[PDB]
Amino acid sequence: EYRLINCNTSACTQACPKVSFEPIPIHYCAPAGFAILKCKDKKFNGTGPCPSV
Amino acid sequence: ENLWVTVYYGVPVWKDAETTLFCASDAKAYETEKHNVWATHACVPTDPNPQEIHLENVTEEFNMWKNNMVEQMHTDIISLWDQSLKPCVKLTPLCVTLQCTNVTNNITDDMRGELKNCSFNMTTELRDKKQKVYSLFYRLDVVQINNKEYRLINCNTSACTQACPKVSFEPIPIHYCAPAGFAILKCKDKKFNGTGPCPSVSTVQCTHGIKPVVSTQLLLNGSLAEEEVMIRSENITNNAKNILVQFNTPVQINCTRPNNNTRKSIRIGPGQAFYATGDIIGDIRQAHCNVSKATWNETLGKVVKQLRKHFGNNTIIRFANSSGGDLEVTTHSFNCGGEFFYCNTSGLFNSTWISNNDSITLPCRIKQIINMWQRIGQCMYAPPIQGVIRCVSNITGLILTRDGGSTNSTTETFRPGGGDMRDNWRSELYKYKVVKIEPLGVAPTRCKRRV
Amino acid sequence: LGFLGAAGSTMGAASMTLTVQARNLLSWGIKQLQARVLAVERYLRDQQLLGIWGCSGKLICCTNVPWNSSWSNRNLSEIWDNMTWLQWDKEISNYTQIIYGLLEESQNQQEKNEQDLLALD
Amino acid sequence: LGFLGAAGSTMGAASMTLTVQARNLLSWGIKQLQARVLAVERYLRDQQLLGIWGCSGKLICCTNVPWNSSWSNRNLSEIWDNMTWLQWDKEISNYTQIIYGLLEESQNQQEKNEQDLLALD
Amino acid sequence: LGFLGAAGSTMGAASMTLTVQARNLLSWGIKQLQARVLAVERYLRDQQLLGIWGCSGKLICCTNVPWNSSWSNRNLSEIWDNMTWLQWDKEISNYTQIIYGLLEESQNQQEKNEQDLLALD
Amino acid sequence: EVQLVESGGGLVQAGGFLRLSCELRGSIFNQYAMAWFRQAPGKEREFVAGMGAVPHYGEFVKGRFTISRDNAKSTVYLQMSSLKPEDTAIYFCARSKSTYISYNSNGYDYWGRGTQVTVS
Amino acid sequence: EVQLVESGGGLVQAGGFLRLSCELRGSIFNQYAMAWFRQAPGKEREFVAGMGAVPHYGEFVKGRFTISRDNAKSTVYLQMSSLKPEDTAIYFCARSKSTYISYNSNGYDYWGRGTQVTVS
Ligand SMILES: *[C@@H]1O[C@H](CO)[C@@H](O[C@@H]2O[C@H](CO)[C@@H](O[C@@H]3O[C@H](CO)[C@@H](O)[C@H](O[C@H]4O[C@H](CO)[C@@H](O)[C@H](O)[C@@H]4O)[C@@H]3O)[C@H](O)[C@H]2NC(C)=O)[C@H](O)[C@H]1NC(C)=O
Ligand SMILES: *[C@@H]1O[C@H](CO)[C@@H](O[C@@H]2O[C@H](CO)[C@@H](O[C@@H]3O[C@H](CO[C@H]4O[C@H](CO)[C@@H](O)[C@H](O)[C@@H]4O)[C@@H](O)[C@H](O)[C@@H]3O)[C@H](O)[C@H]2NC(C)=O)[C@H](O)[C@H]1NC(C)=O
Ligand SMILES: *[C@@H]1O[C@H](CO)[C@@H](O[C@@H]2O[C@H](CO)[C@@H](O[C@@H]3O[C@H](CO[C@H]4O[C@H](CO)[C@@H](O)[C@H](O)[C@@H]4O)[C@@H](O)[C@H](O)[C@@H]3O)[C@H](O)[C@H]2NC(C)=O)[C@H](O)[C@H]1NC(C)=O
Ligand SMILES: *[C@@H]1O[C@H](CO)[C@@H](O[C@@H]2O[C@H](CO)[C@@H](O[C@@H]3O[C@H](CO)[C@@H](O)[C@H](O)[C@@H]3O)[C@H](O)[C@H]2NC(C)=O)[C@H](O)[C@H]1NC(C)=O
Ligand SMILES: *[C@@H]1O[C@H](CO)[C@@H](O[C@@H]2O[C@H](CO)[C@@H](O[C@@H]3O[C@H](CO)[C@@H](O)[C@H](O)[C@@H]3O)[C@H](O)[C@H]2NC(C)=O)[C@H](O)[C@H]1NC(C)=O
Ligand SMILES: *[C@@H]1O[C@H](CO)[C@@H](O[C@@H]2O[C@H](CO)[C@@H](O[C@@H]3O[C@H](CO)[C@@H](O)[C@H](O)[C@@H]3O)[C@H](O)[C@H]2NC(C)=O)[C@H](O)[C@H]1NC(C)=O
Ligand SMILES: *[C@@H]1O[C@H](CO)[C@@H](O[C@@H]2O[C@H](CO)[C@@H](O)[C@H](O)[C@H]2NC(C)=O)[C@H](O)[C@H]1NC(C)=O
Ligand SMILES: *[C@@H]1O[C@H](CO)[C@@H](O[C@@H]2O[C@H](CO)[C@@H](O)[C@H](O)[C@H]2NC(C)=O)[C@H](O)[C@H]1NC(C)=O
Ligand SMILES: *[C@@H]1O[C@H](CO)[C@@H](O[C@@H]2O[C@H](CO)[C@@H](O)[C@H](O)[C@H]2NC(C)=O)[C@H](O)[C@H]1NC(C)=O
Ligand SMILES: *[C@@H]1O[C@H](CO)[C@@H](O[C@@H]2O[C@H](CO)[C@@H](O)[C@H](O)[C@H]2NC(C)=O)[C@H](O)[C@H]1NC(C)=O
Ligand SMILES: *[C@@H]1O[C@H](CO)[C@@H](O[C@@H]2O[C@H](CO)[C@@H](O)[C@H](O)[C@H]2NC(C)=O)[C@H](O)[C@H]1NC(C)=O
Ligand SMILES: *[C@@H]1O[C@H](CO)[C@@H](O)[C@H](O)[C@H]1NC(C)=O
Ligand SMILES: *[C@@H]1O[C@H](CO)[C@@H](O)[C@H](O)[C@H]1NC(C)=O
Ligand SMILES: *[C@@H]1O[C@H](CO)[C@@H](O)[C@H](O)[C@H]1NC(C)=O
Ligand SMILES: *[C@@H]1O[C@H](CO)[C@@H](O)[C@H](O)[C@H]1NC(C)=O
Ligand SMILES: *[C@@H]1O[C@H](CO)[C@@H](O)[C@H](O)[C@H]1NC(C)=O
Ligand SMILES: *[C@@H]1O[C@H](CO)[C@@H](O)[C@H](O)[C@H]1NC(C)=O
Ligand SMILES: *[C@@H]1O[C@H](CO)[C@@H](O)[C@H](O)[C@H]1NC(C)=O
Ligand SMILES: *[C@@H]1O[C@H](CO)[C@@H](O)[C@H](O)[C@H]1NC(C)=O
Ligand SMILES: *[C@@H]1O[C@H](CO)[C@@H](O)[C@H](O)[C@H]1NC(C)=O
Ligand SMILES: *[C@@H]1O[C@H](CO)[C@@H](O)[C@H](O)[C@H]1NC(C)=O
Ligand SMILES: *[C@@H]1O[C@H](CO)[C@@H](O)[C@H](O)[C@H]1NC(C)=O
Ligand SMILES: *[C@@H]1O[C@H](CO)[C@@H](O)[C@H](O)[C@H]1NC(C)=O
Ligand SMILES: *[C@@H]1O[C@H](CO)[C@@H](O)[C@H](O)[C@H]1NC(C)=O
Ligand SMILES: *[C@@H]1O[C@H](CO)[C@@H](O)[C@H](O)[C@H]1NC(C)=O
Ligand SMILES: *[C@@H]1O[C@H](CO)[C@@H](O)[C@H](O)[C@H]1NC(C)=O
Repeated sequence: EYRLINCNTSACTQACPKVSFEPIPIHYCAPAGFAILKCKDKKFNGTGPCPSV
Repeated sequence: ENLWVTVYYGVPVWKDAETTLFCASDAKAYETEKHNVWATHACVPTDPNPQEIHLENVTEEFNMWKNNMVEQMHTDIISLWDQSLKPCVKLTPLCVTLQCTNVTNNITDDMRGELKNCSFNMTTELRDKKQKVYSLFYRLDVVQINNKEYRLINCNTSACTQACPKVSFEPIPIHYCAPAGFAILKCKDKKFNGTGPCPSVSTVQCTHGIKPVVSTQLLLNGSLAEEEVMIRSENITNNAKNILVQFNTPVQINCTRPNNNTRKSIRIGPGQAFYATGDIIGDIRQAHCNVSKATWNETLGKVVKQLRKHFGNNTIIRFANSSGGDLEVTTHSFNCGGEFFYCNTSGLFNSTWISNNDSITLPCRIKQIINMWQRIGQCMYAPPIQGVIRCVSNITGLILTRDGGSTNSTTETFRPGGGDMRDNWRSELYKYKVVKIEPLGVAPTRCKRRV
Repeated sequence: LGFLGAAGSTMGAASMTLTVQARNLLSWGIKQLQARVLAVERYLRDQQLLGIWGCSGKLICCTNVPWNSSWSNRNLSEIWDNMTWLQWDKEISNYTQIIYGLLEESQNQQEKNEQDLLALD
Repeated sequence: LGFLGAAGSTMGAASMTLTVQARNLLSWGIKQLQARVLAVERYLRDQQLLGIWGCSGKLICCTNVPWNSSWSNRNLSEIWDNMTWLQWDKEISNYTQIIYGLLEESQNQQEKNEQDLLALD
Repeated sequence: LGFLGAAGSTMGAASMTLTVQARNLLSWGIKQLQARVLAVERYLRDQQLLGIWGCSGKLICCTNVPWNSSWSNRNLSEIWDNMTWLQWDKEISNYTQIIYGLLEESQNQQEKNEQDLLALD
Repeated sequence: EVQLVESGGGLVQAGGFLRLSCELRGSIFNQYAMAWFRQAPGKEREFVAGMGAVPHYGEFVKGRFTISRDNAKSTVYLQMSSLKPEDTAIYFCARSKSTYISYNSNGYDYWGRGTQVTVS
Repeated sequence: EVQLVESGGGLVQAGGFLRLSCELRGSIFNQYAMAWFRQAPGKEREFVAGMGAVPHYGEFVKGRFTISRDNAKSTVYLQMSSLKPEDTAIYFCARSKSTYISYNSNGYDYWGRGTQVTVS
């Protein structure tokens, strides 16, 4: 005598067959008046000055 | 003598108008995560000590009874409560026939048919199985159908959603600020009777701390008047218009629910939790309120004296208890710690005045479900609160409705009545009016635009 | 000395502080957004109405169109010393939307006379 | 005598009234708000394009950059008497986005020559 | 030669092309609308701050208010040939929101001096 | 503008049947409670019936009548029945200040023209 | 700012009962998982209990304890029962980097002051 594991914490909706989960690339752009920089140093360890920005 | 015309931009002049205002809430409580009604998580943070700057040689006239902010504020509250109940759970599955009987755990003689012990079948987390659970319901939430077979009073008119435990019903101050291009005036005359020119008018970008309370009569936690308890009205000659009495020194009222209620959780469905009263611990005692005997009698003394200025001096002013009608207008209903009260007030407005220590105790009744004043149809369910609920409050004003007696028989009887929910806010928005700044004036001078 | 800090003083003296009443003009989430668009949109209307006349952002724009004694019939020095702006507006509130039309004609006509004057060279 | 009330008339006569076609340029709830923001935003684009040139709100901005006969090769008086603006636009519709670049250069260069001219004093 | 294409160059040479950094300044669905309203709103603020000063859209607005040696204490030719704008901003970043007040006073005071000068005629 | 209209009424034989109605056009219907008042000749007004969120009746109704409000048409009906001769009077229609009903006449701010009803 | 509080604890008789609590104030409550760590004297920290989307317990809990999180008050409780004297230690409260629980102490970035619990 079994029950779904989630039927005593919270019910939840089926995933619609129409939609898909595959990764679609999403570029990001700034609005008018703003600008997005981009570092280019090969030896960039996440923090610190980036010369060729 | 020849002079020409010029146009001055940014000239200070205003016209009466109306618009849509927005949030202004204190940022101190932002860290305290509370997605409650009258939200602070989605609002413009207020400003410390707004630019309240005095004005001189200015005369402006106000009018509460045709003000627009009070009207717009109402729709703000109505539109908010509906939005705050969408995530909550409905009570459609609970509309089931109940088997109820009296509860007698050496109950006090004050109340006998007040608490009913009901038991009903309900669906557990699994749709196939069912469970027999029981709870206690107040006598005002069950009706007989045909013996012992009761149903919720509001299961044949319209189902309503439970009040989410996450949200809170306590009043949070809400400041009102005009948008760019507008300005909010503010009267400051102590002897301001609601209508007429206000000499010392001053401007401010944001109103002071306004905490809209939900009460019918004896509005609580209002802004005290500075001096000279004032009677504000629209057409005092006409008796169909309410009279908003606001007095300076507040009388403290203590309201308690000595019953030691305990909360019990029942699973309606998967993730659908319904709370209900469990077993009452200890003796059962009626919920009541107390107001100081000495101060209250003095407070009515000020009101009576300040009222004779409109109805002469040789007038026998005598108060009378509530009119009679809907349960929410006979008594006075005020929220206290998430539970709605209904307190009999016949013990206060009972006296007569001629032109020549102790504490008043009054009973109260409690309803778990209430017919929301926001709309006629949708009700709301108030979950029980554990322990003992006690809250003190400031009674700052009164809402007296005159009795339309004959011209003779100079005994003018005043009765209290809440009725409109707008009046509770009109007692606090009586100082501000919204105006529209119109630059680009015209004046004559002497020039000649060189070609 | 602040926002509308001299609305009740002499109109001539009130002219000293004019940027304060102009600088702070354009400075339940949906309700906020609709106000911001209205606020900025209202400002553009005033600026454009000045633009079509012989000035853009001078903040003191004195046109050459003649004045009418009938409109005010008040002495020039008698109004610029004692009577405030708020009272001034009511006096000419009725006589509005007719000066604006005159200003446009006096500007468009003047502009063309300036255009061909620069062309005869 | 109204909004685009002389679109089909002579282009020289079209200049008789230019403010009417410009004054009324900026004057389901969501789409209305989106339209309003687009309408005001479009007006700013037009104004800014004039700002970078040698004028702000003149409404008749005559620049000193030379004209090209190849663009139109039509007599000056022959076009300002008969041809309508709508027909005129199509003739130079192809030759667009190249005059605008020239105007910017002729203004920035002129502005700098004026800046140092006031500095040699 | 593009948007912020000369940020790291000499500030004097940075003035060669200033329109590119200004022209490209005004050009989930709710997010887009909010950004557009903010974008247009910011541009209006900047233009207004120039409007109250002695200029509207000149793009080179040289005011007559005196300069302070204490604020910079750098030679005029020493900073306009080598040092970049970004470095320049930080040097006088602290001394900001004070010059702006001075500019307004130097303009409003001058505005009336021009108004009454045209009236004595 | 706030205004109200009424139904026919008219003479009805004693112990007969009759229906009254009142339509609220100006203001919102789900934000106010309507009630009926009767004014017999040589007498003051008094409460008869009214529907807010829960029905109410006067002392002399004794359950004979029946009141219900139709949200669709924004109207309030009155299933009058068993009309005794003493019930003849002009039956007004009024709108309360808010969603609560008060037996005092001063609790309403928009009255109707008045429907004449007679019993013989 | 992210900060946490703790319940009392205190002395408990052997084989007694006790309840702990920890309220998460700063960050959102429905986006992180909380867990309890104990540090006996002269020993390193180790996992005790934690509630993300499914409960977890240490090897020595043996079902004695019970952990549940109240979404309303944004707190996590711990219904300890039958506390042996070996369980005396300081019980910390920590918040995980995300909605998953890791037995290593390095899976949490916001610890608590520590609650003293002793059994005699
Ligand atoms: C008029 O103003 C007065 C002054 O504030 C106001 O009285 C307040 O009533 C509330 C009722 O909830 C009090 O708040 C409660 O105080 C008790 C005291 O023990 C606390 O235990 C409560 O905490 C529990 O409930 C909270 C409800 O949200 C939970 O969030 C919390 O986690 C606890 O479970 C609660 O804080 C408040 O203290 C008084 N104010 C005082 C004493 O100064 C009165 O209610 C106002 N009038 C009206 C009509 O509301
Ligand atoms: C479809 O069938 C319907 C049911 O028979 C028809 O309704 C009939 O309509 C006529 C005229 O409209 C009525 O004749 C009047 O009757 C009243 C007495 O009725 C009173 O009681 C009813 C009960 O609700 C109430 O609604 C009325 O307002 C009255 O208070 C007389 O006073 C009039 O003088 C007139 O004779 C019929 O009574 C009514 N039928 C019924 C059963 O009530 C309808 O007309 C049919 N459709 C068509 C197109 O013919
Ligand atoms: C309404 O009835 C409630 C139920 O009886 C009352 O709750 C009582 O509250 C007092 C003081 O707050 C408690 O006395 C304390 O008891 C603890 C031991 O309890 C331990 O276990 C419980 C089980 O959940 C736990 O919640 C506690 O935190 C403790 O871990 C002692 O250690 C204290 O020293 C103190 O004696 C009662 O135990 C408690 N009742 C019950 C049955 O637990 C409540 O006070 C009543 N309301 C009013 C207004 O009187
Ligand atoms: C409301 O009525 C129901 C049934 O009429 C009550 O249910 C049961 O009530 C008894 C006491 O009244 C609870 O205690 C029981 O006492 C017997 C006595 O021998 C004992 O043998 C049982 O083991 C139990 O302790 C009983 O728990 C309760 N039933 C359930 C399922 O809880 C109910 O108590 C009444 N409500 C109140 C507030 O009294
Ligand atoms: C939803 O249920 C309530 C509760 O029954 C309904 O109100 C009640 O309706 C009944 C008959 O429909 C009324 O009964 C009558 O009572 C009077 C005494 O007041 C009696 O003299 C009559 O002979 C008759 O028995 C009852 O009074 C009334 N109110 C209550 C509190 O029960 C309501 O009508 C229902 N909803 C709808 C839309 O019908
Ligand atoms: C929703 O259902 C799950 C599944 O039953 C609940 O978790 C389970 O809860 C039971 C008792 O409530 C646990 O039983 C205990 O298991 C331990 C061994 O781990 C044993 O030593 C104890 O004597 C006792 O039998 C069970 O372990 C636990 N987990 C599983 C996978 O079954 C869960 O509590 C339910 N949700 C709610 C809100 O109650
Ligand atoms: C509120 O005060 C104003 C003026 O301060 C009163 O206005 C006048 O009141 C008198 C009677 O007291 C009337 O005869 C006048 O016609 C009123 N004039 C105006 C312009 O209103 C007003 O009556 C006072 N209202 C109340 C309710 O006391
Ligand atoms: C309100 O006042 C009443 C008195 O009329 C209080 O009732 C008494 O309270 C004391 C408190 O210790 C009890 O000892 C008495 O038994 C109570 N009854 C009587 C008849 O004195 C009541 O407690 C007060 N409540 C509040 C909240 O102030
Ligand atoms: C309502 O409760 C408050 C506080 O619980 C009472 O105020 C206290 O009254 C006592 C009377 O002996 C004073 O000694 C205290 O100093 C008061 N404290 C405060 C904070 O006010 C108040 O008296 C109660 N109301 C009534 C009518 O008894
Ligand atoms: C509110 O309380 C008062 C008394 O404090 C109640 O007055 C009662 O009125 C009835 C009506 O005739 C009398 O028979 C009772 O004798 C009165 N009470 C007392 C103690 O004498 C009043 O009824 C209460 N309010 C409600 C709605 O019941
Ligand atoms: C309302 O006021 C009247 C007085 O105008 C009170 O009448 C007294 O009531 C007490 C208590 O029942 C009696 O002992 C007195 O004899 C009554 N007075 C007279 C002259 O007979 C009445 O009690 C008040 N209402 C309440 C609820 O207390
Ligand atoms: C108000 O007017 C009086 C005289 O009309 C004047 O002395 C006073 O300065 C004025 N108020 C202010 C703030 O200047
Ligand atoms: C229960 O209480 C009612 C009053 O509410 C009373 O009439 C009745 O006699 C009591 N007893 C029973 C068994 O219903
Ligand atoms: C619950 O269902 C059972 C099934 O027979 C029934 O006997 C019982 O009366 C039901 N409960 C109630 C409160 O009616
Ligand atoms: C007040 O009501 C009376 C009632 O007839 C009326 O005569 C009077 O004009 C009203 N006054 C005002 C100011 O509305
Ligand atoms: C009275 O009822 C309470 C309710 O639980 C109970 O605790 C108490 O023991 C009872 N006392 C008597 C004498 O029945
Ligand atoms: C109220 O006070 C007045 C005088 O201030 C006194 O005459 C009257 O008797 C008092 N009433 C009560 C009920 O104490
Ligand atoms: C009424 O009394 C007040 C003050 O007590 C007084 O100013 C006024 O003249 C009196 N009027 C009459 C008609 O007695
Ligand atoms: C007011 O007092 C009268 C006096 O008989 C009483 O009949 C009525 O029920 C009282 N009203 C309330 C709401 O208690
Ligand atoms: C009641 O009024 C007093 C006097 O101003 C004030 O000190 C107190 O805080 C008020 N009570 C509240 C706000 O609950
Ligand atoms: C002045 O006004 C009068 C009537 O208002 C009008 O006839 C006259 O043409 C106007 N003159 C000028 C110069 O505006
Ligand atoms: C404006 O003037 C017209 C006629 O000159 C007159 O009828 C009207 O009442 C006036 N209105 C105001 C507000 O002065
Ligand atoms: C005119 O246009 C021709 C070709 O379109 C081009 O070669 C020439 O440089 C242009 N001259 C000017 C002054 O624009
Ligand atoms: C524009 O000119 C180009 C070449 O000069 C030609 O290919 C194109 O068809 C023209 N388009 C129009 C619309 O005149
Ligand atoms: C220059 O700066 C100094 C100090 O920062 C100040 O005292 C002085 O008034 C300033 N002078 C001018 C002309 O800005
Ligand atoms: C700005 O100057 C003040 C005082 O001159 C100093 O306290 C502060 O640290 C300075 N800040 C920067 C960023 O230079």
